[PDB]
Amino acid sequence: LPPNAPACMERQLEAARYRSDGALLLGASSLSGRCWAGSLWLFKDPCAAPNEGFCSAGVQTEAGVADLTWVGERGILVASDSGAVELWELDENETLIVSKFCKYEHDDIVSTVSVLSSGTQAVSGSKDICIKVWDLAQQVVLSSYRAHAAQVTCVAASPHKDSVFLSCSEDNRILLWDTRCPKPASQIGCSAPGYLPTSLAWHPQQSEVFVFGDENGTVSLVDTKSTSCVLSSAVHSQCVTGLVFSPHSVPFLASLSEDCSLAVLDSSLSELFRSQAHRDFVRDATWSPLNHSLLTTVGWDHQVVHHVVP
Amino acid sequence: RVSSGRDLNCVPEIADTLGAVAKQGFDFLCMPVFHPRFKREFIQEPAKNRPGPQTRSDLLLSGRDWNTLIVGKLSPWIRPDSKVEKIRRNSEAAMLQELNFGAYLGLPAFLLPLNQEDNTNLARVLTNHIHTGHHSSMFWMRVPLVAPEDLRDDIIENAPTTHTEEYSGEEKTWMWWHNFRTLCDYSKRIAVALEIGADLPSNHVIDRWLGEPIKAAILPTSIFLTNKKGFPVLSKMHQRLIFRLLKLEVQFIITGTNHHSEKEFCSYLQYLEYLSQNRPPPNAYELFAKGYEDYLQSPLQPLMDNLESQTYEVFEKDPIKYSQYQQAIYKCLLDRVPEEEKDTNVQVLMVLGAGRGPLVNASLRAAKQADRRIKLYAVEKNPNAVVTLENWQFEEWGSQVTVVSSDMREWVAPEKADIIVSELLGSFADNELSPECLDGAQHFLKDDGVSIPGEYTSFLAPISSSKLYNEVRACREKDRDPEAQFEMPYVVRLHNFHQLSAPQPCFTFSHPNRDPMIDNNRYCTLEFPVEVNTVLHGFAGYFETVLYQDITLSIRPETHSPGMFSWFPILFPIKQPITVREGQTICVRFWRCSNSKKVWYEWAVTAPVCSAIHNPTGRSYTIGL
Ligand SMILES: Nc1nc2cc(O[C@H]3CC[C@@]4(O)[C@@H]3O[C@@H](n3ccc5c(N)ncnc53)[C@@H]4O)ccc2cc1Br
Ligand SMILES: [Cl-]
Ligand SMILES: [Cl-]
Ligand SMILES: [Cl-]
Repeated sequence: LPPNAPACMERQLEAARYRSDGALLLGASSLSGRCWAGSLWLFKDPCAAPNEGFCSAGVQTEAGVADLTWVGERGILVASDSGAVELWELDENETLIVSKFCKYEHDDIVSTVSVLSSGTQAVSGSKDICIKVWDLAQQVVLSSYRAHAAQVTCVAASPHKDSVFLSCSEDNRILLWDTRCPKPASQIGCSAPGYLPTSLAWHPQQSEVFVFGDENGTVSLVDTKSTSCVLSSAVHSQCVTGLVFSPHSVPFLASLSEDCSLAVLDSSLSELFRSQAHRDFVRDATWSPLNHSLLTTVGWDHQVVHHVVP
Repeated sequence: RVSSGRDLNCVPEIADTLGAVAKQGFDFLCMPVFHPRFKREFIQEPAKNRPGPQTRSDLLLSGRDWNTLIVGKLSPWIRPDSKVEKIRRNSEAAMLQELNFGAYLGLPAFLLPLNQEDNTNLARVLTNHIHTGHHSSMFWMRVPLVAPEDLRDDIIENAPTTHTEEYSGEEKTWMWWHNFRTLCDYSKRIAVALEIGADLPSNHVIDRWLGEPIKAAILPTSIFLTNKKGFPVLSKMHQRLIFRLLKLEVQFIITGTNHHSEKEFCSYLQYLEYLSQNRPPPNAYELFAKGYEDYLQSPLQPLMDNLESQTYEVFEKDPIKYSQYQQAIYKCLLDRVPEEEKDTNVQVLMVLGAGRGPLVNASLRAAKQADRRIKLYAVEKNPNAVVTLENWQFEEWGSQVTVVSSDMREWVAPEKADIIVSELLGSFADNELSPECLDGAQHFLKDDGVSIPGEYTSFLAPISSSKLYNEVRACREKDRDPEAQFEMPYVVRLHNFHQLSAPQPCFTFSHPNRDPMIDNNRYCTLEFPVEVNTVLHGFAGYFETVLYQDITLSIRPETHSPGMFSWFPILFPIKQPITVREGQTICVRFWRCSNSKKVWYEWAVTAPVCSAIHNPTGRSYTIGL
């Protein structure tokens, strides 16, 4: 194991993120036992994860990690239980993970982080009900929004627009945000207010469409420009934790749940693949930038699974 | 001083965290007992069989530390009233699990949120935990003054914030609490942890929490303004509410991260201690009535029972009361005997119910100050107090004072009196039976004689107090009516309550009573305009008395005699609380009834809704004649 790297990795795996070069980023939390903290790990060999001794870099954070995101190719943006948004930077040699900034602006657990299209700004959502826009360079909050009436479950930056992002909450709102407008959020959704939204994924090719998962295993296809829901399917038996699109020209949608399964769906939301590999909640999913049919999942069972999607 | 706690949703290492909050000056810590993000499954395989441990060990703290320093918190994903069945069932099982771990640990309090209108199943699961093992533990319902939906930034283009006045809508969170504690059947173990926002609501909304069991106040760091030196401070309005809450002796909870980063978490706390120390000090009445706040006591029945020595001693610890009696006798002697008669006219003064003699000495001080001559008869039925009187007359008073060990209604007096003086009044004026006692004595008063007191009037005001209603409810005794507690009045230093309308006079008595057909029985109808949305739990009683002319005593708050602390107010409860809406009138009916043997009160509310007639035939409560 490298220097500064913790001798042991925390059981609860929170995030799995493939970098453009192929190096896997790992977010971990200790959600039980004596100490409730976290760790950040780099795996230049994704097949060596979760093994601690066969890693490129590793660090320990003060509190657990609720959300993670690659900021470029060296930066790591962390949503902490501490109320902090943390930015860590990879070493010149990429052998250490050093803290750039740790800012305590949120009044409760920071649950969701998203990097804005340019890579200069970021958006965070919290249990404190706020949404904050961050200037990563100045290490400051530019805008704090209290649009929601309950905890912010998810925030997703639009692919190619630095002003646009999606947000969802336990207040049953899915908000479209344009910081260019005097009133930046706009309430969008289906004709009927159903089950609470739990996950969002912007479409990688159609910048006016997104997918949203709910608390009851339903996945929904939404055109923002038509503001009425077209397709929907009961994919999972429990809350949809995450939605991640394949890098493909015609993308595949990977769906995660508390039902402990992974589903891979086509354009019409039909089921292609299904993996019951996990024996605990599936927390993240990342498609390899190298082999496009290779999808990686992490759960609370401490399994780093590598699936081959047909 | 201030008892305060630190609210946290992140505790990486319990020992270091506790030490840090202790260093900062906090008395206790509010913290999760399971990891807030650690969602647990109880039904579906494989997540159900998740290897343990399910949380941190109890071994990490001493029993004393768990019992006194830790307030547990329900996990935020526990949603017993969710519209998703699977969630409802897992949240029920998770709620019991966490509540049971808190009970296992012996935690002194445990926080649960009220963050939506419907908490029916949250209440069912809590109620079921309270009825599983008898424990002392408190449940603090975290409720905001302003619901987050009514606090949200007006930034949603297609969903604007309401800019219109919504009197009842702005009071919505009080109803969340009311319904929750109604469902839970007014458990004494369920109190409020009132969370205060950056913008305070209209005063009516703050007033809705009056009379409610507030155990804690939650102050987010974000509501603190920054002063010129950079220290956390509060708005004059927030300061106003802190002073109300200090009088209620609530525990102050600091939630949120440090936003005055140039300082420490002890600076938020330092400001509260500053506000606490700088509040007005306790006056004579405020120091007297210290441990008596909302403590229910049986009204004294000095006619039926002989009062103890230490009861007359506290009775005597009231300089204002006796100064007033002195001034009343002083004024009367001067009006009764002119300066040219100041040596030929010796006034025959009678102290009727003389106790240990404070009105006998007050009569003597009055005669010396008036430079007039007096003859005194000290009448006392209590033989034990008569021992003090006879040792006083032998050792000091001399032949001037004639001690009579008799009931004033049975005493055959040798001569008539010019003035009869007495202190037979209770908190409701006539409740100790001063009318009956003086009526049976006025036969020995001269045809032109004076009674000190000459007149008295009782007053009633409608009140709201879920604290006192629950206090009365807890007065169930075996071998009597299960509801008799509500059909009797209590003497209490009414503290956590809300006066719903100004007091109005109830019964008046005049002495001497020149009626050819003397009737002490009464019937009075009172109509009380209520301008708030509230819940009626009873009627506060007070009194005013005219001793002589302009010399008066009063316990009516609007005319209260300054520095006089003999009588605390009376409280007449009602079996069932009554909902009262703004603009509605509370109509009460009060009766003063009697026999040859006993006297009592009966009462009933007839608007906005009817109550049962309370204490019919004096079945629950009588005053012995
Ligand atoms: N609520 C309060 N009631 C007070 C009453 C007091 O004086 C009363 C009570 C004690 C006392 O010494 C005396 O009058 C006597 N007393 C009664 C009835 C009566 C009879 N019929 N004949 C003679 N004696 C008779 C009886 O024994 C004195 C102070 C009081 C303070 C407060 Br606060
Ligand atoms: Cl309800
Ligand atoms: Cl009692
Ligand atoms: Cl009041």
